Amino acid sequence: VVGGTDADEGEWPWQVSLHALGQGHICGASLISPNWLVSAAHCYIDDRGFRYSDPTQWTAFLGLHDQSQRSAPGVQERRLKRIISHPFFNDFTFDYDIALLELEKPAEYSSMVRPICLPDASHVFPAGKAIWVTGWGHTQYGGTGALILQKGEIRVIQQTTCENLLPQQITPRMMCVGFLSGGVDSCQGDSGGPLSSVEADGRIFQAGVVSWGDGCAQRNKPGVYTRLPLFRDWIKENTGV
Ligand SMILES: *SC[C@H](NC(=O)CC[C@H](N)C(=O)O)C(=O)NCC(=O)O
Repeated sequence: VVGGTDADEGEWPWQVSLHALGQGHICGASLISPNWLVSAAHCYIDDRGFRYSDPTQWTAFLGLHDQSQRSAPGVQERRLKRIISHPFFNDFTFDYDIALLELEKPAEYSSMVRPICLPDASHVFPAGKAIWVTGWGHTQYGGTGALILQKGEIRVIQQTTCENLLPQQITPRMMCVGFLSGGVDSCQGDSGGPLSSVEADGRIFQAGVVSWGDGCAQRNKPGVYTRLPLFRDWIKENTGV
């Protein structure tokens, strides 16, 4: 996250860190039930050096604050049983950039570990609404990951404006969130984490999944996120949640 601040300990108890064995933190995810996470499909694609698609290659840390303190009280370590990447994902366009991760043993709910609420299929997160991005990604483009979980406040951008900022790249699964003036944005290593939106009684709902961007925090280049209401039924069908 560029332009953000340190989160308070336990402020985002649905935020999860996904480590690939031997490589440290790669992506984020969100806790949605005792057994399931939501993340981004693009994080789980094999390359010639490493099989990112193989669930046995990963560790999820729940309740984490600081990447240098992964055994702190309240942090839970879990392996993955399965990675379900959306069947329509493609790694060229990044359309359908969403995956479901099945924990190998359930999470234990606590003050540090709590699921995010999922929005119904019909719910609209309106243009202009302030929402939050969180993660351990880079704090400047090309820069370094944060040890401490970061948060940043960003606003939903109108879809036609988003399309025109990133021509021939924005599908209806995507939404731009940020500022035309730049300054606050997601960045490398934030992918897969949740957008958190404060709803009408103060409960937080997941608005989207950190997906991609052109650079980070640049003028006229807000980050791109996968919309969540579109996938509510797909989540139910694949997870029972
Ligand atoms: S909607 C998912 C979360 N709800 C719960 O974990 C219910 C737990 C207890 N029954 C309770 O204390 O009410 C949730 O509300 N997450 C978002 C949030 O803002 O905390």
